[PDB]
Amino acid sequence: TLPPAWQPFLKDHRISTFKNWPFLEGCACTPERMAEAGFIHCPTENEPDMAQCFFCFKELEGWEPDDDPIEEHKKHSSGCAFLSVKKQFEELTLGEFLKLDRERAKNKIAKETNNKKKEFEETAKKVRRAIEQLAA
Amino acid sequence: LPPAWQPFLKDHRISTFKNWPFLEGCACTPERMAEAGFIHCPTENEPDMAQCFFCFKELEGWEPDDDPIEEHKKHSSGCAFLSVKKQFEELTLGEFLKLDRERAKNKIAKETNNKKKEFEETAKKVRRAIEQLAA
Ligand SMILES: [Zn+2]
Ligand SMILES: [Zn+2]
Repeated sequence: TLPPAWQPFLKDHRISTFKNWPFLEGCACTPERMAEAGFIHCPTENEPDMAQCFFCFKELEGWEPDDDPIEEHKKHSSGCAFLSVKKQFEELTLGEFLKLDRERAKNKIAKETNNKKKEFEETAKKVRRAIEQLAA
Repeated sequence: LPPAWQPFLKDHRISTFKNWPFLEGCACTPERMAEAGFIHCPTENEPDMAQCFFCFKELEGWEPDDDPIEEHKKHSSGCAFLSVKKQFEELTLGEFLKLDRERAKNKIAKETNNKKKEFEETAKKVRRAIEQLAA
């Protein structure tokens, strides 16, 4: 077993998050194929095909049986470092690895910022709207 | 980096030498004694006691001139650590996992041995006491 906050780094871990995933045998975007691509299942009650790259925290919905999780990812997140990582886990130098666990945590933080933002703008729109209704 | 893999790190091994009656001037310095896997596990009757983080051998009676690597090789020859030539960070995740797998083995080995000694001790106290009854 490895320290919990590092499992995501481990494919079989990822695979294991897809529970009740629907695109299975025959589909191009099976849990397995999602996993080699970096996704983890984050099903919302209102978003049950919700999945994100454990590294570059991008989320994605709208999965069709024909969807290649890889080229999808390079489309919507071209600058994910994971994607340039061509070595299995154990084949990496703790150096190489500790460096990536560094982008991840940085990337993570940059996503919680562009999220606090998006939640600020949202609240502004409602303050604005509300003012206009009180000016008529 | 978690809290069970730290031992694996020189800096953390040094971080463990609290007192350590031996410093500048000595050859048995905290740096050289952590560069051989030691961690300071001081006590009342053992304020200078060290230990391998890997093999677990415990060693007392240190003197300024004592070369920790040597004391280590000549008190534990079967310690994968001593053969580890690469810097932590230049280790493969795989290799690193193999060492950790061996480390936990030795820890088992060591507590098993303890349980034997503890069991035999009791065996003697019990035998003796019973013998005395047949008299
Ligand atoms: Zn990604
Ligand atoms: Zn050792």
